[PDB]
Parts: sequence; structure tokens; C-alpha cells
Amino acid sequence: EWYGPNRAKWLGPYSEGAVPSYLTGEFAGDYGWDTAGLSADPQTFASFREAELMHARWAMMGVVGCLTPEALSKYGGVEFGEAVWFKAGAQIFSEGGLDYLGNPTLVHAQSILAIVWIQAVLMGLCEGYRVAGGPLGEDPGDAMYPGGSFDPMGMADDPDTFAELKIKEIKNGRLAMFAMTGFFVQAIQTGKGPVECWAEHIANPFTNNGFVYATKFF
Amino acid sequence: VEFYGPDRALWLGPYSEGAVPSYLTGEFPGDYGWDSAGLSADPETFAANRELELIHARWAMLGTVGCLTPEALEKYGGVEFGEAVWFKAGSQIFAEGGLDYLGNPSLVHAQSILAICWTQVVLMGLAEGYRCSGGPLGEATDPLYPGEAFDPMGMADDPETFAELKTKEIKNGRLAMFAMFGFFVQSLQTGKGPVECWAEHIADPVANNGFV
Amino acid sequence: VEWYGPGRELWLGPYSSGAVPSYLTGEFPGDYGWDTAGLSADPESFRRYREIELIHARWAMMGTVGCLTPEALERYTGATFGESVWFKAGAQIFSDDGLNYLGKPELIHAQSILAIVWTQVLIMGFAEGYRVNGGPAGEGLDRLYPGEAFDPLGLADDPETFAELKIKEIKNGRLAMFAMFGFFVQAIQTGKGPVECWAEHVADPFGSNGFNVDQMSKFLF
Ligand code: CHL
Ligand code: CHL
Ligand SMILES: CC1=C[C@H](O)CC(C)(C)[C@H]1/C=C/C(C)=C/C=C/C(C)=C/C=C/C=C(C)/C=C/C=C(\CO)C(=O)CC1=C(C)C[C@@H](O)CC1(C)C
Ligand SMILES: CC1=C[C@H](O)CC(C)(C)[C@H]1/C=C/C(C)=C/C=C/C(C)=C/C=C/C=C(C)/C=C/C=C(\CO)C(=O)CC1=C(C)C[C@@H](O)CC1(C)C
Ligand SMILES: CC1=C[C@H](O)CC(C)(C)[C@H]1/C=C/C(C)=C/C=C/C(C)=C/C=C/C=C(C)/C=C/C=C(\CO)C(=O)CC1=C(C)C[C@@H](O)CC1(C)C
Ligand SMILES: CC1=C[C@H](O)CC(C)(C)[C@H]1/C=C/C(C)=C/C=C/C(C)=C/C=C/C=C(C)/C=C/C=C(\CO)C(=O)CC1=C(C)C[C@@H](O)CC1(C)C
Repeated sequence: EWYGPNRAKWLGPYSEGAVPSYLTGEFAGDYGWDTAGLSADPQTFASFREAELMHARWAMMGVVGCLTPEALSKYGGVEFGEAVWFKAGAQIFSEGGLDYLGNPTLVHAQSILAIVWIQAVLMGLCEGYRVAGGPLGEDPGDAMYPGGSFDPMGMADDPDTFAELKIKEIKNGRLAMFAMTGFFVQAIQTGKGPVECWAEHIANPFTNNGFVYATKFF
Repeated sequence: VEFYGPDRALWLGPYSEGAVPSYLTGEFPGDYGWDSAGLSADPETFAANRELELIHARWAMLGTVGCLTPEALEKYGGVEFGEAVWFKAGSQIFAEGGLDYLGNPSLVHAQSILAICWTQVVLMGLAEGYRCSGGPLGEATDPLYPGEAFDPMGMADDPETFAELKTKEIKNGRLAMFAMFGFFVQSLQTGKGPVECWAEHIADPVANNGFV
Repeated sequence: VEWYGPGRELWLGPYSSGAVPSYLTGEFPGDYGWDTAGLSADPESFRRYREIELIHARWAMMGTVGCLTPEALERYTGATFGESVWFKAGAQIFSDDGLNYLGKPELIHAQSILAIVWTQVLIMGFAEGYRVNGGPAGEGLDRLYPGEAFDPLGLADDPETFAELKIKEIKNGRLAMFAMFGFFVQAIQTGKGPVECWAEHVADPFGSNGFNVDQMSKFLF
């Protein structure tokens, strides 16, 4: 249903003729959606698949990282200095500092320069290991699905379940990317956090659509 | 022999040879040999780009006509619209009277943006699915030139005239795309409608221009 | 060698093995093996991108020099330009006296933006037509390294020195493109010239740095 000629395509019942010949339903999340022909070249196709999967995983991390602080502040009881994701970084420029979970005994960051440089070093090492191997492995996988050390629970030991989980991962990552773009556009237009916008919409949905701040494009 | 073949009209005139890529052999309409970024080297990517360009061209022609018509009708004709300006035309749905067609209170008289959007998405989704795969009005014989039900006047029954008309269509669509980019930039910069810009420029050209 | 072939220097150092595209074999200048997006997989698109990159590099080197020169001359010398800042230099044409070269009314002394625009479009149209086609300064020759009339000093005569000079040119051009992007971003965020930014930074490096409340409160204006 997710692989082969008889899979589920992007246009649904009207997919015949809209599926490129090079999208044969071999890789995860192949709905046949390529209208610009950007992935016609197999090498470019592989590079775009790697970029898409990295973006998907980063967005799945990001949606949770943007919703958890605001949810905890609003619905829970935590008292973060800046709950919304798009002003969280500005908390580093505060008298108290960047206190984790509002606790001054946790993290208590005071210098943005040290933060950015240690992050640069650590992420440089991590991304070098990701594309060329390192302490956690010699990059046996396609650089997208290493396994061995990044699959400690052994959930991908069966090829059928592996393919099913890859479909689930790519679909969840695409949904998270869509939601992250929604987060960006909501922050740009309304200037409010995703949790606040969601709570406002559940209150009077017919009056707080996106068709209120339609003026002033970006 | 002028818009097709090896001795075409090219995008640099006399300085074109040595800048026309080898994969642009002048087989398709509007082949001036302008591929400097190599974005259409792959024939499948080239076909996708051609489809995108033609759809954009037709949409831009429609948009140019539909952006010029209301403002021209208000300024010259006399018809009073809620917002004749093309980039202000969306906002009248949020007004008190609503979006009344041609200003007349008995035409359309739209009162809900949500209904408009949720009907347009359905109608255009069906139309776009029929374009890709066929439907009531055809079987999607050609992704760009289906013909038949979309050529009722029968003006494409001669291959020579068909090629000439395809060249005319693609050139007019490229001109309309350029004009729509101009409309967007004028709206961002000047903040006033294209008809107002044209009238002001015709009034005093030596001062009312882009360098103000 | 060091810049060409399999044993060249790559874009990730030790962690580059396995991230180098198979079509990047270290044949062309500046081949560090950085094509993660796979945009240059097609050889035709590859050489188009090489041409675009080299032209951008040369334009960016010229632009970096021409953006740093006037502001540096105004602050660190007695030059009196009307607007030494690079992103406010175009606005002098709308002033009372127009563009005055080095601030002297007697040099160029532009008054009409119309003559400037036509003359520039005509001259650059001929220049680019000659670049892509050939003309008074050469008919054949390479599209990126014509030489002959454009290499009067004869520096590019030894093939090894030619390759090394091409490496130097592409690296300097990439550095200048990075610097020009930095100029754009500083102009958008800080609103002050690159020389002013450099002076403010070397004054108080830890205080007047890029991590500022107002300088980061907006993304691209
Ligand atoms: C048969 C009907 C059917 C139709 C019409 C579609 C149509 C679509 N599917 Mg879909 N699907 C359909 C059945 C199915 N799909 C799927 C599974 C999927 C998936 C997994 C995905 C899609 C996606 C898409 C979209 C891809 C094209 C696009 O981005 O358009 C959008 C482009 C437009 C121009 C439409 C915009 C209309 C809008 C009203 C414009 C108005 C704009 C603003 C109001 C104002 C303008 C702003 C100004 C200021 C700049 C498109 C909406 C993809 C997607 O969601 O990407 C976004 C995607 O990933 N479909 C399945 C299960 C197999 C179906 C089963 O029947
Ligand atoms: C072994 C370690 C090593 C590492 C990790 C790198 C890594 C890099 N080299 Mg490099 N090199 C390394 C050794 C060497 N290099 C080179 C020669 C070169 C060259 C010639 C070039 C590179 C480039 C690069 C960069 C290309 C990828 C990129 O653009 O990241 C950046 C992408 C990111 C996602 C970084 C994000 C982290 C950053 C902290 C974000 C900042 C946070 C902001 C506050 C948030 C922004 C706010 C919002 C609005 C977005 C990358 C930083 C290229 C480059 O400089 O392009 C820019 C380039 O041209 N390298 C040599 C000589 C042979 C090395 C020798 O050992
Ligand atoms: C298919 C197809 C075929 C056609 O032929 C052509 C085509 C149509 C083009 C093509 C389609 C392609 C399409 C649709 C393109 C869309 C791509 C998109 C939208 C990608 C989105 C990426 C989203 C990301 C990575 C978000 C990460 C967020 C982070 C980072 O982790 C944080 O939140 C980090 C964070 C957190 C967690 C807490 C906060 O406080 C602070 C910050 C730093 C913000
Ligand atoms: C068929 C089917 C069968 C299967 O069995 C299950 C299935 C697969 C699920 C199912 C599939 C269903 C499918 C594919 C249907 C597709 C749905 C679509 C196309 C919905 C699109 C809706 C569009 C909307 C609301 C646009 C609103 C824009 C706003 C408001 O916010 C702006 O203000 C615009 C705006 C402005 C004006 C200023 C800018 O700055 C910011 C922005 C936001 C761009
Ligand atoms: C060739 C080439 C080779 C090189 O190697 C690389 C290269 C250089 C990159 C490459 C060159 C490519 C180039 C130049 C790209 C240029 C692209 C451009 C500018 C496309 C423009 C498209 C514009 C469009 C569709 C406008 C549609 C308008 C509508 C919608 O129909 C309405 O008005 C609808 C409307 C109306 C009618 C009434 C209003 O009230 C409300 C609204 C909704 C706005
Ligand atoms: C490698 C790679 C592999 C992956 O797989 C995919 C990938 C990541 C995408 C890809 C990477 C590619 C990357 C990084 C792209 C980056 C591109 C950039 C930043 C290019 C920058 C260009 C900068 C230029 C030309 C500046 C010219 C300035 C002028 C004009 O000369 C003036 O100053 C002129 C001037 C002067 C001199 C005085 C002023 O007063 C007035 C003005 C007119 C402004």
C-alpha cells in the first residue's frame, strides 16, 4: 500500500498521469509527488531524500520543543521566563538569565558566546560523525538509517516492519515539517505562540480564523 | 523557420551562439535558448519546467486581465467598487456591505470568506485533478494542450497554425508574467494600483518613475 | 597534489570521506567536494554552476573592495563623501548635487539617474554579449578564463601556476561572497556600514558584538 506500483499516490484517485516515471515506489514515503522534476536525477533524488529526512527529524524535534514550554507554562504550573518559542532565545539577554524550567539552579546560562561556540563545536563533531562515521559507528547505513547503536531497542530487525516504520517516520516528519512552517507563519503574522493560537481558536473558532491578519504579507 | 529549428530568434540576438545550451534544439514553443543556470538539462526536468511555465503563463494572463479590469472600470468607466485596487480587492470581504460584484448590491454579495475559500479549494482541486488525469471534459491527452473540449473554435486544426499559436501563447504568457511581477513590485514599492501608476506616469513622466 | 585529485583537501577535513559526491573528482578549481544538495550532479548544470560561481566571485570581490573603500576613506582619512556608506551611496543621486566622486563637485558630478541607467544597461549589455559570445577583446577562448587581452601581464602561462592561481582566485572569490553576504545582513540588521561595524567591534568586542537584543529582535527586517 506504501510501496510498489499499486501504492497510495499523492493525488489519490486522480494520480494517473501525475506520477513521474522515476518515482517507482521504492523508497519511504513515495507518494509520486514531483511536479517540478527536481528529483529526476537519481543522485539528486538521493541527496533530496537525505535532506528531506534530516529536515523531518529536526522538525519532529522542533514541534515538541516549541510546544512543551508553552504548554507547561500555560496549562501546567511552570514559570519559564519566556514560554513562547520565538522569544525563548531572547531570554539569554535577561537579568536572571536562561534558567531551565524557571529554576535558577538549573542551567542558569549567562553567556551567549560560550553557548554558541560550544554548540558549534559539538554539532560540527556530530555532523562530521553523521556523514563519515565516528565513535558510535562507521556509518554502515545510507547515512539516514545507521542502526546498530542508534537502534538499541532493535525495533528495525524485520525488513517488513523496517519498511513500515520508515513509512511512519517519513509521514510523521512531513507532518511535523508542515506544522513547523505553520508555527513560523503564525509567529510572523499573529505574533503569538502556537499553544495560545490553538487555545484562542478553540474558544470562538468562527471569529479567530487565519482570515483576520491577512493584510501585511510577512 | 523563425521560432523553430536551428536558426531561431534567440534570447541574445547576434550574441547568442555559444550561450544556447545544446539540449535546447528549438523543438518546443518559445525556445529562445535561455537556460543560463542549467535548470532544464534533464529532459524530464525540462518537460516539468515547460508545464510549470505554461501554467504560470496562463494564470498570469488571467491575473493581469483581472487586475487591470476593476481599477480601469472604476477610474474610467464609472463603476464604483468596494476596493477596485487589485491588492486591496481581497479585503472587501471583511467590510460591512461585503464583497458585492461590480459594486451592485444584488450581484454575488459575498459575506463569508470561509465559504469562499472552502468552495474554491474543492472546485479547483477537482479542476486540477481533471487537468492531471482527465475527467468530464477530456482524457488528459496532453498535459498542456488537451484540445477537443478546450478548443471549440477549432483554431488548432492545422499543425503550422497550431505551432504559431503556441508560440504566440507562450510569448504573451511570458509578457504577462513579467507584467505581474511588475504589478507585485509596484504594489510593494508605491502602494497604489497599476492603473493609477500608469495614469500618473502618463501625466508627468519625467518625475513620477521608479527612482523617487 | 593538494588542491586537485583524490588526495586534495576537502570541505569537511577528516570527516569528509563518505560525504564527497562521486562526480566531484577534484578536476575543477575550488573542488572541496561540497555538493550535499546534489545540485551539480548533471555535468551541464555543473559547468553552468561553475560559470555562475566564478562570475559571482569576481563581482563580489569587486563589490567588497568598492564598498569598503569609501567608508574607510571617510573615517580614516579626510575624504568628505556625501554618503560613504555603501547601501546609502545610491541615494546621493536624489540629493541636490548628485554623485560627486571623492566628494569633489568637479568629478563626474552626476545629476540625472536616467542617463546613468541607460548608459549602464547599454554598456553592460555589450559587455555581457561579448563575454558570452566574443568581440573586440577576443573571439574564441574559454568562457571563464579567456586570457590574451584579459591576461596582459602573462601571469597564467605555466599550467601548474595557472591551476594554483585559479585555486587562489576561486577561494578569494568565495571569501568575498561570504563577506558580501555579511555586508547585506549587517546592513539589514544593524543599519550601519561595515567599517563602522568593524570599528565598533574592535572598540568593545564583548559588548558591541552580533548578539544584541535589538540586532536580533527581527529576522531580515
Ligand atoms: C482526489 C483529491 C485529492 C486532491 C485534489 C489532493 C490535493 C493535494 N494533495 Mg493529496 N489530494 C487528494 C487526495 C489524496 N491526497 C493524499 C495524500 C497526500 C499527501 C501525503 C500530500 C498530499 C498533498 C496534496 C496537495 C499537493 C499540491 C499542493 O500543494 O496544492 C496546494 C497549492 C495551491 C495553490 C492550493 C492553494 C489554495 C488556496 C485556497 C490558495 C489561497 C491562498 C491564500 C488564501 C491567500 C494567498 C496568499 C498570498 C497573500 C500570497 C494538494 C492539496 C501534499 C501536501 O499536503 O502539500 C501541501 C502532501 O504531502 N496529498 C491521499 C492519500 C493517498 C489522497 C487519497 O485520496
Ligand atoms: C573537521 C571539522 C570541520 C567541520 C565540522 C567543517 C564544517 C564546515 N566547513 Mg569546513 N569544516 C571542517 C574542517 C575544514 N573545512 C575546510 C575548508 C572549508 C571550506 C572552503 C568551506 C568549508 C565550509 C564548511 C561549512 C559547510 C557546512 C555549513 O555551511 O554549515 C553551516 C550550517 C549550519 C546549520 C550551522 C548552524 C550552526 C550555527 C551555530 C547556527 C547559528 C545560530 C544562530 C544564532 C541562529 C540563526 C537565527 C535564525 C534567524 C536562523 C561547515 C561549517 C564552507 C563554508 O564556510 O560555508 C558557509 C566552505 O566554503 N570548509 C578545511 C580545509 C581543507 C578543513 C580542514 O580540516
Ligand atoms: C514534494 C515536492 C515536489 C514538487 O515537484 C516540488 C516541491 C513542491 C517543492 C516539493 C515539495 C517540498 C516541500 C513541500 C517543501 C517544504 C519544506 C519545509 C516546509 C521544511 C520545513 C522545516 C522545518 C524545520 C526543520 C523546523 C525545525 C525547528 C527547530 C529545529 O530543531 C526548532 O524548533 C528549534 C527550536 C526549538 C525546539 C525551541 C525554540 O524555542 C527555539 C528553536 C531554535 C526555534
Ligand atoms: C481527498 C482525501 C481523501 C483521503 O481519503 C483522505 C485525505 C488524503 C485526507 C483527503 C485529502 C484532502 C485534501 C488533499 C484536501 C486539500 C485541502 C486544501 C488544499 C486546503 C487548503 C486551504 C487553504 C487555506 C485555508 C488558506 C488560507 C490562507 C490564509 C488564512 O490564514 C491567509 O491569510 C493567507 C496568508 C496571507 C494573506 C498573508 C501571508 O503573510 C500568510 C498567509 C497565511 C499565506
Ligand atoms: C528562463 C530561465 C533560464 C535561466 O537558466 C534560469 C532562470 C533565469 C531562473 C530562468 C528564468 C525564469 C524566470 C524569469 C522566472 C520568472 C517568473 C515569474 C516572474 C512568474 C510570474 C507569475 C505571476 C503570476 C502567475 C500571476 C498571477 C496572478 C493572479 C493569479 O491568477 C491574479 O492576479 C489573481 C487575482 C486577480 C485577477 C484579482 C486580484 O484582485 C486578486 C488576485 C488573486 C491577485
Ligand atoms: C556549495 C553548495 C553545495 C550544496 O550542495 C548546495 C549549496 C549549499 C546551496 C551550495 C552553496 C552555495 C552558497 C553558499 C551560496 C552563496 C552565495 C552567495 C552568498 C553569493 C554572494 C554574492 C555577492 C555579490 C555578487 C556582491 C556584489 C556586490 C556588488 C556588485 O559588484 C557591489 O557591492 C556593487 C556596489 C558597490 C561596489 C558600492 C555600493 O555603494 C553600491 C553597490 C552597487 C552595492
